[PDB]
Amino acid sequence: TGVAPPPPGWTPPDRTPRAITVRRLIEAPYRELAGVIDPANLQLLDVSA
Amino acid sequence: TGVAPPPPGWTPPDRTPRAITVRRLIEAPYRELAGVIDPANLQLLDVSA
Repeated sequence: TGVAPPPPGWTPPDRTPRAITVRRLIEAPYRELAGVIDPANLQLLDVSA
Repeated sequence: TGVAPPPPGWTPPDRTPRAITVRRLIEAPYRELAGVIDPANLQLLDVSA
């Protein structure tokens, strides 16, 4: 025959999870602990926490 | 007639909740309270808790 069938099917999504390339680790300063931890528990926190 | 109709219908699931036969009550030791209660509130807990 002359005609040919082209690819178009469903084109499944390519989820295939990849590893994260951009990232970072940090230490939480007192600013967040002040606003996310209640005073009663915060005051008992030692300086080395 | 000669042939007879057999039971098969839908066979509904028998959920019909039953009472629990095996069970127990216990007192939580300090091990779990240490890991589930923050130090600030834990330190204020009396010995009789």
